[PDB]
Amino acid sequence: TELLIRKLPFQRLVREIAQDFKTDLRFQSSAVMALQEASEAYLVALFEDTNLCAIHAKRVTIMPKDIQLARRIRGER
Amino acid sequence: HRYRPGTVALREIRRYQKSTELLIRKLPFQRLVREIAQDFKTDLRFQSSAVMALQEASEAYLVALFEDTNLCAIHAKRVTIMPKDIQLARRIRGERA
Amino acid sequence: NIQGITKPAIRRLARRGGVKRISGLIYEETRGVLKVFLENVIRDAVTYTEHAKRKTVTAMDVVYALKRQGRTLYGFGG
Amino acid sequence: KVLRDNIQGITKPAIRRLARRGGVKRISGLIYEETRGVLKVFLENVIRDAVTYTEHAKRKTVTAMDVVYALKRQGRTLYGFGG
Amino acid sequence: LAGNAARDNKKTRIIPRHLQLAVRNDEELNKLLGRVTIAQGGVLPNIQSVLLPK
DNA sequence: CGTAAGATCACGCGCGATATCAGAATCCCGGTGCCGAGGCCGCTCAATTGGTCGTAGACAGCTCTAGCACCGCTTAAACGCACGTACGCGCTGTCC
DNA sequence: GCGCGTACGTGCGTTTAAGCGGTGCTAGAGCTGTCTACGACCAATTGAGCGGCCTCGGCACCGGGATTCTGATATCGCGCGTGATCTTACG
Repeated sequence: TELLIRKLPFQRLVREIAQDFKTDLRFQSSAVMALQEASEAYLVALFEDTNLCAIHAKRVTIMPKDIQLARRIRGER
Repeated sequence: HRYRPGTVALREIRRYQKSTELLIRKLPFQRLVREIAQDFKTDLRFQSSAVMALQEASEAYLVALFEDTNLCAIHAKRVTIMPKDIQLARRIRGERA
Repeated sequence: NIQGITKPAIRRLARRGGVKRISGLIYEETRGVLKVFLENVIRDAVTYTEHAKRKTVTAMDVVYALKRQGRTLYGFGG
Repeated sequence: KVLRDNIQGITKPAIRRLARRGGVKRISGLIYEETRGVLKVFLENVIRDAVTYTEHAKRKTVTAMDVVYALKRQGRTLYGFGG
Repeated sequence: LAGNAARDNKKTRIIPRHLQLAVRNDEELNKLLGRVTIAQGGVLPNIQSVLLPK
């Protein structure tokens, strides 16, 4: 169940992301941790749906159109 | 003469997408709703407006599901929707397990 | 009863959904899916009506039911 | 210090492991940039909601409850950090 | 936007189809009403490329 | 002179685009009726203000603890190349 | 199903910034004391939206006329295949 994304690059990415909405923002380490948990659960679910899409194409390798199809069916944009 | 297969289907697609009237004749749908409701509680009465709302919601949901099914079928290099397409779309949606 | 949802009505719904070619087993699958959807929505609507101590399932009960299922509908006194 | 191109901090092996936990066996080449974009969009939305919550809170620090609230908003409720 | 659509459809009184066209055509309004079905609203005209005749 | 190999023109055969007929689609227009939209009048029922009370909120000051930064150390993690092998793409036969 | 092109896995080699610890500085959050603005409510007042009832019309419908669009066929054009005539080489 241990995290797969490495902690420091994720923290730097999130800091940049938040900076672009508003500058001079600080983070509780627990908040960053919760963000990482949510991100990992989300993309693991997305990869599951992608694999389901790829099998539906009589394929074994997931391809970008598979995630596009999954996110369209999910109602995401 | 004869129209080649697949052309009249496109004509109906154009026809029905420009119109909004319900595509299920009312009375069979009303009887189906009444049968389904009977299993939950007996001697029940329905407002026509409630039944109309049920039909609108059901038809819109079915149209959206058919859209997703067609997209899934196209993803499989296919043109015909087949039950696995509906199953996959419902699964990704999360309504079916 | 459930078969009252005719095969051609399903074709019309799919045509409005943009489908060109349809399979035979589709129609039965759609009947099942519609059955499930109506079961859930009507179950919630009945739950509401029972809680209302009324023998008439009303439109607002239906609207609240679709609101619960995240399928909000407009045009019936939202 | 300025921050730039941190989206590439999500290395290929990380995404590969993540897909492995998703049951994926074979992965195409261009997938990785698309996972970067999808993660980018998801982070954009969640952090937007969290930043707005902090702004109402009149605080200069994002707190965990802000993240939890934002996730609950996205229909993505999370347990294990309060709320 | 609904009056705009009604003018496009050459109608003086707004009918729900105009509302559906206005909401779905507009990306932001469509996103706002993402989980809303408008009665007698119908769908936008949209045919997939591969389904078109060659 | 006479026969055999090669280039070019004339004639014949085969594949693709674009002129025409023809039934089904679609749009426009003369003329009528309507149920829904729009406006006026009555009526309740709703909004507003004189004036009061506790209540919540704003503000200021004292306390300090995790937040931030750097340095050194250690090392698990990341990137480039040989290759060959199963996967991806394309053509083809069959019949559902 | 068959045939062919190839993307990337494992392994190896190489390189590096991510975690631990160790130190050091510290920002605004959190917790007491002061001070004050305001909304519910009650009386009393006043006025506007809803409904009933009239009046009116934009479009459906009918019917007819006019303009468009696939399916079929055939000609023009281009490309390939064959025989006749002119040319060259050999006997």
